[PDB]
Amino acid sequence: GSSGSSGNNSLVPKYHPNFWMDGKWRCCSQLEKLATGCAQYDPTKNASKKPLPPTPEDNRRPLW
Ligand SMILES: [Zn+2]
Repeated sequence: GSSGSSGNNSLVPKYHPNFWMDGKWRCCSQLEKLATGCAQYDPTKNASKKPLPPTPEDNRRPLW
């Protein structure tokens, strides 16, 4: 028994820095009910840091 999984993203993780009114957003003013964030995330503006990515492996190989 357990729980906790992660998926993959397609487009930069945006957000709505404004509210939605008048059948349309205020920050982006989109025309979709599930309109995805418009403002792109912020690399600097944050309270966390991540190290550099690891290195890949060599040519494929069987599992025997
Ligand atoms: Zn927006």
